[PDB]
Amino acid sequence: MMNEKILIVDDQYGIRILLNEVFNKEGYQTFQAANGLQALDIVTKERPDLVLLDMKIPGMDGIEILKRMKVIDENIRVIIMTAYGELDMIQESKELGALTHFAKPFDIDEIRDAVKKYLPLKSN
Repeated sequence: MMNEKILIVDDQYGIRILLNEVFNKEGYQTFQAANGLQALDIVTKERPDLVLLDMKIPGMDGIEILKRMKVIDENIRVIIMTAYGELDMIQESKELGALTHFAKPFDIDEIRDAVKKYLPLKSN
């Protein structure tokens, strides 16, 4: 057994696995969602130590989801992902108490730093 979990929501395009195989390589329990609520439940279900969700979402942007999510509790930790075009939102996410903000073009290696910086990860 291990000690690490992570959740992925939207932005799924073969990247979720990339980081998956990473956390999975350790035996960590990771899950995926296709919305906020679904992530809210899957959040506690897998009670991960980190969650990755992308704002850009079909049918009710995450602007609110991520909002209500954090507004719900200040202990919720989730990462946002979107091109550096809606800095406006990305900004708020900061004052919202978000972990950070990544741009479409992102590297896992980089995410391994924040994760390895926030969580007891072991990335090269």
